[PDB]
Amino acid sequence: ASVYAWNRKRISNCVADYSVLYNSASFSTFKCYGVSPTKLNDLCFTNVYA
Amino acid sequence: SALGKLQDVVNQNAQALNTLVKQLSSNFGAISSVLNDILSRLDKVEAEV
Repeated sequence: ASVYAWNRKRISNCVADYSVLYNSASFSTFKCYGVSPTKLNDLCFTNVYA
Repeated sequence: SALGKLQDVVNQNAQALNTLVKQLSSNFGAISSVLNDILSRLDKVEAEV
């Protein structure tokens, strides 16, 4: 999406392996602000919004 | 109401202990006051801060 009309996808009813994201050669930054990316696989969330 | 001295000494200690327990729920600027939230969410170098 554009910046002004930025797009939200709600994510629900799944298992997600965040290591598959974090280890991806694609990403130039992966900064996190209250969870460390190594710890994501130990957690479960009431909602996730991308 | 005659025993106000002794019942106040009991109340002061109960209020002191309940204040000390309720202060476990205070953040003091941490991301959570529950110590297991920090240790489950954050890796060592961030968690220590």
